[PDB]
Amino acid sequence: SFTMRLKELGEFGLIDLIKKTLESKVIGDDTAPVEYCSKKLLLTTDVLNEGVHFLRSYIPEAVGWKAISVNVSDVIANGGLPKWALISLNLPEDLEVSYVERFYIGVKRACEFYKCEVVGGNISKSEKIGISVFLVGETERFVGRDGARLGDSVFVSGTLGDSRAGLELLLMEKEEYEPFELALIQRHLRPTARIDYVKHIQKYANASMDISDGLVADANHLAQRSGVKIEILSEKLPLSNELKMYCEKYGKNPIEYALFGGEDYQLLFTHPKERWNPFLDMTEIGRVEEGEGVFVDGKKVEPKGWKHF
Amino acid sequence: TMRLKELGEFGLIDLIKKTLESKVIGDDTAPVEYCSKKLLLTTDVLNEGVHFLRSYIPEAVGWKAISVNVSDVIANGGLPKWALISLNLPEDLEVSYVERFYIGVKRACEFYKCEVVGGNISKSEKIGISVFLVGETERFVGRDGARLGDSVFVSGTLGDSRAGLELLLMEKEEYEPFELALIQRHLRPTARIDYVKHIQKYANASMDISDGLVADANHLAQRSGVKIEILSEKLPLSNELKMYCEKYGKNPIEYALFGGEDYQLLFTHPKERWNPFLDMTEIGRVEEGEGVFVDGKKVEPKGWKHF
Ligand SMILES: Nc1ncnc2c1ncn2[C@@H]1O[C@H](COP(=O)(O)OP(=O)(O)CP(=O)(O)O)[C@@H](O)[C@H]1O
Ligand SMILES: Nc1ncnc2c1ncn2[C@@H]1O[C@H](COP(=O)(O)OP(=O)(O)CP(=O)(O)O)[C@@H](O)[C@H]1O
Ligand SMILES: Cc1ncc(C[n+]2csc(CCOP(=O)(O)O)c2C)c(N)n1
Ligand SMILES: Cc1ncc(C[n+]2csc(CCOP(=O)(O)O)c2C)c(N)n1
Ligand SMILES: [Mg+2]
Ligand SMILES: [Mg+2]
Ligand SMILES: [Mg+2]
Ligand SMILES: [Mg+2]
Ligand SMILES: [Mg+2]
Ligand SMILES: [Mg+2]
Ligand SMILES: [Mg+2]
Ligand SMILES: [Mg+2]
Ligand SMILES: [Mg+2]
Ligand SMILES: [Mg+2]
Repeated sequence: SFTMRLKELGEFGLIDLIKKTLESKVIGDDTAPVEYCSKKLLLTTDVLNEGVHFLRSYIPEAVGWKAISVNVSDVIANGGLPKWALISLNLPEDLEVSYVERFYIGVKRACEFYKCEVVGGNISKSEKIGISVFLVGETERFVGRDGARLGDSVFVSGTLGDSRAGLELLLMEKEEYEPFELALIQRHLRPTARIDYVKHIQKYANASMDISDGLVADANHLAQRSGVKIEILSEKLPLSNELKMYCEKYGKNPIEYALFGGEDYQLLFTHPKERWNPFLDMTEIGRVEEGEGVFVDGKKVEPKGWKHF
Repeated sequence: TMRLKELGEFGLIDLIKKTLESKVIGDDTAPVEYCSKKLLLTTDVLNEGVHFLRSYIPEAVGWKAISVNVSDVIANGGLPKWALISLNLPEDLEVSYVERFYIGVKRACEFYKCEVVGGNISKSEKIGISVFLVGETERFVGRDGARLGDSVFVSGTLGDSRAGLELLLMEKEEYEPFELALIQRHLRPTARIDYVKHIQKYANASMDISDGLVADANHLAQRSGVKIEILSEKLPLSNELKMYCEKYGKNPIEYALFGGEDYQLLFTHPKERWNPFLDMTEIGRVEEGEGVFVDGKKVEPKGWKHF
């Protein structure tokens, strides 16, 4: 047999093939805009698979919180507010009910914090834990990742690389972790969607999305969709103290974690610096110019990222 | 230490409802108020080795993915509008499989009149298809409003999907014309979007028969607080089923009451409200308080349980 597999096709070839097979024009952003009653509902889905996004050994509460968060992150990144959610679960017959009870308590906590509601879902048995959450968002103004203008400044929220450091910390399987380390582990396990940026993005963002697979990588989605070149400056990337602590203590380059670190779930949006709002952890990292691709310090850059295939 | 298999499917739903302190959870769709009318939210999953096999024709699976979920929307008087697809795919799955799957999905959407606007992807060891569907209705019809004196109706025929399944599991060299018909009804269910209007106007309670009549009748019985009386001799049996039952020495009634995945509707309303143009069949009547009985006796459900 010589017929092509997904491994050979790659995630981006897969995505393009589905879009083309569906002949859909509404698709390529973090959510799917859909007009309704003059307003625009934002639809999005996300999965967390055991062994792929988390391990059964993790604290279920954190996974339930995260299952909602990463999804709220997509709704927020396009300028919308989370409303209703559905959860589709693949659970092994031998799973502890306490794991599921606790998981949902994490779900409840997140929804109460993001102010959305889990109105239903689905159950099915399976070999391993599968968590698929669907989210419905409401928004006055949709903000894709294609409207970036030239000259615009490139801003990110929070700090980067923390999550990748937290994941490596989790893999060490230590019995005890130092306070700064738990902070990082914290960011990987219970990420928090920047739902506090809705107002801002929805009003002053020309283009926006959330960093989920790594800055450099997702930056390419932005550049491509909009049709510009992304000029990023490493020594302007918001780094974390605990991240620097982890890097000092373990011998790694912080920059390396901020450019190619995943699951940070911060935002990536562009707009005129004249629209900057100092009352938010906003951090300009680069500029939108003519050309194509993403340049870190005026250079190539692989890039590296997550990619399932 | 307590596992999911010991809790049971109803127990797991119960626990989730209580833990989420939810009011909406309870029937086929999730009724949501949004600008005059209500939106209907629902999701269904197809897992490899659980709902289908990798050998099955991929376009049929794509179709079923959409149908099974439309079935829940229709079942509550709504119409399909937007769908999202979350896929778990093994790195070795052939590209043609995903392409053919999306063809069956493409045309399922053209048939039901809904568009797929996005979804998700992830590496995985087994194919997993989680569909999210958003539909809309002018009048939500759940499964708690059955009135005493209402007549109990189902659409099409029952027990076909289970037989089609069994035929597939036999892995015969080749099948008879009728065995292909049954295998088809199992591989390619067809949501009853042609009943939307009848449910929306005249049904008091409604739902689709995904796990089996007797088992799903309970949800309705329990949800409406009534007692559902069913008569086996009134259950609609297709000709292909009778032919299959005859040939393998099986009782058609057993397949009608416990056969799953037929995706027909089960709804109640005054007998007079009966619409002869659609293929509905009265099978029982709504009596007073608790239970689901068949020919007098209170048969114990044998529907498909996940736990
Ligand atoms: N993991 C989950 N999280 C939240 N709600 C869930 C859920 N799994 C199931 N539910 C909800 O519980 C209710 C019903 O389960 P029930 O088994 O009677 O039917 P169903 O509507 O799920 C169709 P089917 O059973 O054929 O897949 C639904 O209203 C659904 O939204
Ligand atoms: N199986 C599938 N079917 C249909 N659309 C899909 C899909 N998998 C992904 N998509 C769609 O393709 C587009 C984007 O993929 P992209 O990888 O850039 O981001 P994402 O929105 O999926 C968020 P993240 O990667 O952080 O989960 C989206 O508009 C999404 O709806
Ligand atoms: C067990 C385990 N191994 C590795 C990682 C790293 N990781 C996995 S998926 C992902 C991006 C997810 O988003 P999406 O699903 O949208 O691709 C990242 C950074 C992890 N979290 N857990
Ligand atoms: C390999 C294999 N073994 C058995 C069956 C039968 N079956 C599985 S799930 C189900 C109900 C599904 O709806 P839900 O997922 O809502 O429970 C039925 C009738 C099958 N299709 N494939
Ligand atoms: Mg994203
Ligand atoms: Mg995802
Ligand atoms: Mg996402
Ligand atoms: Mg990704
Ligand atoms: Mg990406
Ligand atoms: Mg149902
Ligand atoms: Mg289901
Ligand atoms: Mg269903
Ligand atoms: Mg079921
Ligand atoms: Mg059921």
